[PDB]
Amino acid sequence: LDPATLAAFSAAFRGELIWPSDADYDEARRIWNGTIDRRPALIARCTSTPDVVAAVSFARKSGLLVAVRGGGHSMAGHSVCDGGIVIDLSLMNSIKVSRRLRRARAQGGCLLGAFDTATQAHMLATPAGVVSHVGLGGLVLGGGFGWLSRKYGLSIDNLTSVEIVTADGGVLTASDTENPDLFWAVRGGGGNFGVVTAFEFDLHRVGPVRFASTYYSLDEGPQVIRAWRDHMATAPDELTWALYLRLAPPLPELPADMHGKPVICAMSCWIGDPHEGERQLESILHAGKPHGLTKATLPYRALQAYSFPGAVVPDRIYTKSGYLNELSDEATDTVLEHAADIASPFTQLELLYLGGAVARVPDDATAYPNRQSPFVTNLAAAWMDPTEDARHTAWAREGYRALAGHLSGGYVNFMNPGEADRTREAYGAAKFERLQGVKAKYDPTNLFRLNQNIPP
Amino acid sequence: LDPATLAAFSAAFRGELIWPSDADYDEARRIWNGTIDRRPALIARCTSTPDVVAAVSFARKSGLLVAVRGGGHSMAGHSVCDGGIVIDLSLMNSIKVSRRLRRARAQGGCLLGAFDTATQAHMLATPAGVVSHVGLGGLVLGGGFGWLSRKYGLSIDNLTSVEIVTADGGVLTASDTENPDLFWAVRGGGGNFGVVTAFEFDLHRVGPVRFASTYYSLDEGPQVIRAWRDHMATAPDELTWALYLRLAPPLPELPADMHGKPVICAMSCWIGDPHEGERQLESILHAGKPHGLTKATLPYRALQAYSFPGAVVPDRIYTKSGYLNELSDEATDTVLEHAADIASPFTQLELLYLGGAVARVPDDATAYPNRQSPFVTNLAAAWMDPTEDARHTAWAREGYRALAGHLSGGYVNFMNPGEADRTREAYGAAKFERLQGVKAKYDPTNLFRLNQNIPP
Ligand SMILES: Cc1cc2nc3c(=O)[nH]c(=O)nc-3n(C[C@H](O)[C@H](O)[C@H](O)COP(=O)(O)OP(=O)(O)OC[C@H]3O[C@@H](n4cnc5c(N)ncnc54)[C@H](O)[C@@H]3O)c2cc1C
Ligand SMILES: Cc1cc2nc3c(=O)[nH]c(=O)nc-3n(C[C@H](O)[C@H](O)[C@H](O)COP(=O)(O)OP(=O)(O)OC[C@H]3O[C@@H](n4cnc5c(N)ncnc54)[C@H](O)[C@@H]3O)c2cc1C
Repeated sequence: LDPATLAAFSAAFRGELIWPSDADYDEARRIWNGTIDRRPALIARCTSTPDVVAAVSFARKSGLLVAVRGGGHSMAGHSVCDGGIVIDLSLMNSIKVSRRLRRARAQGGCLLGAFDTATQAHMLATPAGVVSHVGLGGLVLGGGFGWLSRKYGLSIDNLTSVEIVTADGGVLTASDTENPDLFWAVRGGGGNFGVVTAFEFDLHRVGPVRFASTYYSLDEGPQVIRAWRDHMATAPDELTWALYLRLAPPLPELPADMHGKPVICAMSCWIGDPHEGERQLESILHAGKPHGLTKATLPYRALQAYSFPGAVVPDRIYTKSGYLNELSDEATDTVLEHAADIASPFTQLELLYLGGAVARVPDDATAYPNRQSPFVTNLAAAWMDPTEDARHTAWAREGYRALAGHLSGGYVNFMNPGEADRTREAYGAAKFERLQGVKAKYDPTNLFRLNQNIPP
Repeated sequence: LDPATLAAFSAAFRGELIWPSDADYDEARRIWNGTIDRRPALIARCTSTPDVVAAVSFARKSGLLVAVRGGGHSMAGHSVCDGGIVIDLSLMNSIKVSRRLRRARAQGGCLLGAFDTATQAHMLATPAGVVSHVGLGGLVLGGGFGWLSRKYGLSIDNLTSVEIVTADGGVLTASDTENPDLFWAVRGGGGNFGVVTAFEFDLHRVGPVRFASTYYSLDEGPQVIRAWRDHMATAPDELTWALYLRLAPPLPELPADMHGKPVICAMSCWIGDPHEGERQLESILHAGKPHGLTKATLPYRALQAYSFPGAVVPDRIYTKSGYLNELSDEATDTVLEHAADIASPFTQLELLYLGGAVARVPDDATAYPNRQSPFVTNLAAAWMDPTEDARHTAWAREGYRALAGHLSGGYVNFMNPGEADRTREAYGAAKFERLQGVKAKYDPTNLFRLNQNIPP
């Protein structure tokens, strides 16, 4: 590197630098997808927006390929690079909540659990993903969905402004009143337009949530999935119900004869009055025989921290995903036949139903595509042993292929390292064209290309 | 304020200053105990250790009364002052976790749920309090106990070093090998010796936790509290079992006829294998008839997020607490007599059993007193209506006095605003004297006196 350039970086940088020789280098460069093993030239742990400014500008002048890291959960491995710089936001974790204004201002490196802890100090919340240690940054920039989404929308449907550092080092505010073209693009366009150092969200009062998790035997799979698909077509916004087909975890609530066998783990909640919730959940828990039933009245923060049963983080993952407009009987039989071949205790075949308030937002209103498709299937393979990569990767590949005709589009935040080419078909032609024009305005040199990338 | 010393402050202070004419002043000056209404001259939202140094020194030079604020949970109201400065740490929220080294380094403004989210990304944890939005800062400096304490000790029992800003403006590292007199005092001595900007903890692997919560009618109070007291005297460290006497919350798992009436809310968990946990919890769940039983196998992050049933944060509080070396049958009847007179649905009469690993640490190894007293009673009054302060305060006051023959010592972190006199009783003569000598060395002018104060 150039001494003078690096020294100008060091003169403006207040964060922490991790070099390949430093003690923590090997752990700092690991991301959630362990199949991604890469060695950056430098890890820049920023602690402020001026730190990001200095890091972006240093990267530009130095020609270092830029990775940006929030929570490290990229299913494509985007938050680490070979030979470049990781602009690592993990220390920018602050959240300021106004109870009176039902507002949260959160830094671009927050984990979901930090954000939910801060809003719930005032019994407030806003939609985000279901696993606490996911990063707010990548999740929100891709759109963001979870337990609160049928009632309150995607994360981006509650976003009111961002602070963002663009490729030329400038700092912008983007909102409905200021740079609205950029504000449109960051609501679903990924890290393509710069590093978001602060997000501002509208919040909602969310008291205790009635919640249930239970497991159905695979021989009752047909009636259970068909009951789910039929019920969610007309369900009220307050009800959320998701199916996770997986090997049953060896938990005392489950009969021993089911441990390790494929099952349907059904999780549901009611966002609203808990007594109504209990009535609503009891009315959907008995499409099959509920094994291992857990019912609770939870603070929202505890609902957020619940997923997933077993509380084990896999080392290695591979995902294939898409949306469905309908879940046909043939699609259902295919889901069931492939779930019966799950071989790792960490793998799940996920069936999610969105719709509700997500679908009421006009498709043109944000960069997020596929609001009118209520079904999401995620073949989320996950395992420990690197010698088993091919066996678990094949499971997700063949399940996807056996479903592919029924699938449309794709969530950019469930893309795997090999799906750089699914970008156009994920956004659709109109959105992709609009994204490209924003990119030419704000990142014409494509300095930010470790993402589901939109070339200028 | 002399313009010179202020102008210096701003050249070195990279954080956010809030002044009394600013719109966000009223909200920024509120703390969890809403009975505390104070107007500081300045709120300084620090964002880094250099920010804290600048604020401390500015407050020293300017002669301003110093309040330090982590999570804002001081039951005595210490984290806001009239006419002084608030060194507010809430934006200093970052945590670095090493999975391999089982280490967490957390900034001094962290909330517990942010810390637990970060450690649980790796299936690790270390003891802390039971409500997610409490600050790590004030909790750890007083000792810190919760669900993991019977297995792994107080928070301070897993603390391996701090970075601290002393009253002269200096930055120090204190550990078992570097300034160990200071390290002893900060492990239980509160904010008396300076502002801790980073805490380093040893972590533990904590997988899924079998957990139960249930409610017993006061009709069965005697047999239930006696079973608890007898069982806990010889229980393994892995069992934690606490009683919360309260009005039953209006939740659907409870019969409506019980809503609003005094009950015993018993919460229990097993830190270890969940199949053993299920066997052990069933062994302690039927000393009376359990109502509204919830049993679940939870990730530790969700157990942390669970307390307390109802998910209500009160506006106004008043606490009286102490330790017990024994809970007689007589004491049990008094507790029950006073619990029957609970008025607010947010008040709890808490009966905790510590012991286990907390008691195996030698008394003199930290500044935390009363390790050998296994019982804690906390008369935790909590309510909303500011015209009702006197009736709820009286319940707590009179309940404490009626148990005065059984109660000794006191946790510094449960003291109320009028308990500045309890400090010697709490620490005991010996510990108090040693603390004064560390105080004479490190804060000889008592710049940090908004705490359970140890004069030098
Ligand atoms: C276990 C698990 C559970 C999940 N659950 C859900 C769920 O319930 N709902 C859901 O919608 N998604 C969910 N996701 C997907 C998640 O939205 C994506 O993995 C997302 O990219 C994670 O963001 P991150 O910051 O953790 O990832 P990173 O790998 O840090 O970043 C992801 C991408 O965003 C960019 N980026 C991150 N932060 C910023 C920033 N501040 N500014 C600019 N660019 C940024 C990176 O450069 C990269 O392109 C889950 C993922 C995992 C692994
Ligand atoms: C709802 C609730 C639940 C609780 N549960 C538990 C529990 O399960 N276990 C338990 O042990 N305690 C518990 N507590 C008590 C808690 O430990 C004390 O209230 C503690 O002082 C709170 O710390 P804080 O940073 O949130 O408070 P603050 O009001 O911000 O600070 C309290 C004291 O610590 C000082 N201080 C705070 N941070 C720092 C720092 N970084 N450096 C120096 N001084 C600092 C302040 O000056 C002050 O004297 C609970 C409290 C509440 C209100």
